[PDB]
Amino acid sequence: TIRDEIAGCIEKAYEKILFTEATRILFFNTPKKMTDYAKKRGWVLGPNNYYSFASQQQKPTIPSTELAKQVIEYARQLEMIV
Amino acid sequence: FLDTVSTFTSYELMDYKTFVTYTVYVSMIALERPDLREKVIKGAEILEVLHSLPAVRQYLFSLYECRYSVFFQSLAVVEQEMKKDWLFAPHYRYYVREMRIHAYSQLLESYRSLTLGYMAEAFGVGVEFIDQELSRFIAAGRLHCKIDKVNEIVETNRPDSKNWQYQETIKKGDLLLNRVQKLSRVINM
Amino acid sequence: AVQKVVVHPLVLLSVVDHFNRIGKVGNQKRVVGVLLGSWQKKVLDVSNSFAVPFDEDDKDDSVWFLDHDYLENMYGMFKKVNARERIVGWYHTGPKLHKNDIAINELMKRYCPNSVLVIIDVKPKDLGLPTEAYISVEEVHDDGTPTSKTFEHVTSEIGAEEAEEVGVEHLLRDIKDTTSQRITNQVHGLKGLNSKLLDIRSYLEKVATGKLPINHQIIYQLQDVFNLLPLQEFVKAFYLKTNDQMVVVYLASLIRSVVALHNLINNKIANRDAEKKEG
Amino acid sequence: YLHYSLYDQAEKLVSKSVFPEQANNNEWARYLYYTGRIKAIQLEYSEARRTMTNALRKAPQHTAVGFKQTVHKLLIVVELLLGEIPDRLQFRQPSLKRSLMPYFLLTQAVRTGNLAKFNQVLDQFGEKFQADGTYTLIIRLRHNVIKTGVRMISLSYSRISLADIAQKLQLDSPEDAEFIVAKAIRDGVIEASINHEKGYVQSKEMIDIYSTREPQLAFHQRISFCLDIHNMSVKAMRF
Amino acid sequence: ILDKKFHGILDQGEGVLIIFDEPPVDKTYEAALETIQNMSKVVDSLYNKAKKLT
Amino acid sequence: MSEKKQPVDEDNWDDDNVEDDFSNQLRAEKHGYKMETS
Amino acid sequence: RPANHRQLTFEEIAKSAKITVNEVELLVMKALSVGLVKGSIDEVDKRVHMTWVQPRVLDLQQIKGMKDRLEFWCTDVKSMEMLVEHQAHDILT
Repeated sequence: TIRDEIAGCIEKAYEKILFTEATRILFFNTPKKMTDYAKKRGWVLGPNNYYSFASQQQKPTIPSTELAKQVIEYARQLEMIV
Repeated sequence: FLDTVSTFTSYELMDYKTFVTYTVYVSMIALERPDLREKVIKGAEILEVLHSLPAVRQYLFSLYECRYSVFFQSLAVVEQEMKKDWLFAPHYRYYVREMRIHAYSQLLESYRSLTLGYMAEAFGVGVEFIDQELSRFIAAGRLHCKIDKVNEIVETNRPDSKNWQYQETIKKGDLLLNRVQKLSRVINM
Repeated sequence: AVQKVVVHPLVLLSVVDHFNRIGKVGNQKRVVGVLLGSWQKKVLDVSNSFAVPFDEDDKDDSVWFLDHDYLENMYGMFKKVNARERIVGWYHTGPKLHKNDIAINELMKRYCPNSVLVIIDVKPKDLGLPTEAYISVEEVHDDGTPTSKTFEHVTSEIGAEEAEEVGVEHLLRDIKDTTSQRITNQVHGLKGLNSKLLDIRSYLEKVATGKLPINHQIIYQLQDVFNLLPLQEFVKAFYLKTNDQMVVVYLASLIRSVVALHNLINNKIANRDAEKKEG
Repeated sequence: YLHYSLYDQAEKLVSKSVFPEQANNNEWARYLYYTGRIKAIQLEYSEARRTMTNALRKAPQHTAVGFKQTVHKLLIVVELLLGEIPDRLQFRQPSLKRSLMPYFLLTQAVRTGNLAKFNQVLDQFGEKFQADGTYTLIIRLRHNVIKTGVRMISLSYSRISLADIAQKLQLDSPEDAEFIVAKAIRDGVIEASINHEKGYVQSKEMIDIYSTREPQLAFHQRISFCLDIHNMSVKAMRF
Repeated sequence: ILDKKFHGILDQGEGVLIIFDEPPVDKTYEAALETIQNMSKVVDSLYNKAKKLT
Repeated sequence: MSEKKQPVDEDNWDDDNVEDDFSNQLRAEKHGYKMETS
Repeated sequence: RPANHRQLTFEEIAKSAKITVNEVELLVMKALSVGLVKGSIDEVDKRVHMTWVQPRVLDLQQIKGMKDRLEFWCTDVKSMEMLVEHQAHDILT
């Protein structure tokens, strides 16, 4: 529960880490287990370098029509009542 | 104390100059810049008499041009003064830091891409001073603005007609809404 | 050139009763008669008109019978009654047309310099508006052949020149001042939709069996006014509408919370009064 | 189940049938208070403080002398555990003052970031803390002090350093400040990341977050709540 | 700027001043203040209610 | 009412909440001595 | 191209229109004098923006295959009309 919470909390909203912050927060300098992390979570093992992705957030465009349906049932509930 | 035509001298007026003291120690706060100039500047009736106490007068004069160096000089001065003045001993704490935050409000309101260090001169050597000061002041929930240490920002922000002028709406139409709700609940249960 | 005339439903009722006439006297099918009007401007009034005793032979639509004693003669007796609503045009029933309409209107062109024929509806079943007017037109082609006179859609609308609903209103006995939006919505939608269905079927015919008017003169600019927005990527309009709905929901929120408080206060006042002060 | 050992709150978690007409209008208030103490002692901040708030504003009257007072001392323990509470003095009965001689200095220890005072209020008033009998407050109140620090200073500066806040609150090393900032991202207050060479936070505040379509998301709940109370006043006008 | 003689933002970090002001919102000001007064009126009516109750 | 277990139990007063909020900032010279520190 | 990116770059213009960067501006100001297209052409990115145009003469294959816009319009605005009415169905009233 140290290591899988590292799997969560290694770049939650970080810029980037390197080999040495892996060596600090992780332990056991390099097994095939942090290599397994880099080949198991959908990870880019950069050049002695780390990134969550190329954008880290999967890039987060219509707020109108769903709230228009909301207006439909909203006016509907304002109807039938006085 | 807006009379100034009916408190010349009386057995109630321990000193009309002390009348001026009590007046300014509430007018440098009550009087917004328009009311400031209205009563202090425009109202030259008190000036013909406050000609006798020019320290806080010139403080108020800077209180328009916003000269923060002499602001802090006279700020220390008036701080000691209130520290040694009646009916203020257990309460005078806020007035000075209030003057501080209020002046910083307009000063930042000047524009945004500005620094406290550029004003640290006006702050005296006020980098660390205002560091802890404004840290605890924004911590005191004051003066929406932006400022850094590695960047030393300044900001002009907080428009009421952005959301707050629309947030008061529910702030009250829910407070009173549920007020009358429970009030109109026990009418039946 | 006419954008609108007063389509006064009194002349509508005249048309309807004389259609009942042509139906009950026998088998004369196409109701055809003379439209009378007073040219005030490009705008006009149609409140008075009449049907002329006429017959159309099955073949050679250019068969007609316009008595001068039932028109020219009547016009003089009608001239002493009211000279305003002059001889202005005529009309025909039957949805599309027959071949004579042009010759008839051009015969009567001597009477009215801008004479009109109107495809009149004998059965109100339309999605929208009944019979419309078609004045003399010179619209031949880019080819510009000998000038065809198939009278174009000279737009107009149902003009109620005066109220006179002292009886007309007294006939409805059905409706109120609809404080209805949903009616408008369903009508508008389904009408746009069936119109577009007529469109797509017409154009499938154009591709299949349609004539040279396949893209005659505007059908492409028809598609251009369609090309007004040719997902349309209204992203400018998207954040535009974002602020618009800021306004919309500010309206909704503020106004309807006002409404809430409004009914709340006094409705509860009367409620509690009649509730506990009754016992 | 409150006065004795705590085994059968799973019974309310499996058999939640707790919804009458809420007739006596104070029974429901103190009922929500007691189950707020339940969710306070299970684990909750948000839902527990909102049902404590609803029972607080659903105090029926003050026609019964000083009975809101001890029960309110135990009510806003979770608001003390928020860390975003000022001094609570508007509630204070003057006959409650001699019993809140611990509790006044306790909310003062909430406003202060001192560590020796954080444990010296405990060393001074552990017997009244046993009169409370809630260890849940002190098992997270140190964490509340560091979250008060992170909320204040992370709302304060855009690109602060972890060393500034760290050796401003006596952390003495970069890596436990890293674990603080990391568990604060995990607890989700601010964006603040690390310019990873030896720490040295690179971060930002968040204005220009959103302000127009997002209010009108909540305005559905505003006015749908209003129309609910409309129809409730209708069904109350029925009486 | 402090006295509405000027409305906009100056600069020294960029040395580039920018002017702006678009205050008037009759919707927000008007409606919101009217609602504030409505809240006061409801506060008033609260006592009529509490009286006719008991 | 208090039908529960609980039956077991401006001069500066106005400015007092701020005072305890002022209880962490230089309560009332080092401000002015900072002038000559530089 | 019916699609968006109607803030087109000048690149296809200067490639296939046998024109240069200094003359795309004349290429569309002479078209402003013509009056069949009146773009709001970008000049910080040098992009030749597309507004309303005068489209074609005949696309008989697209007079047949305009169904993907016409019947698209018909059945989809019809269906969403039915959906708005179907969510506000029983306030027929």
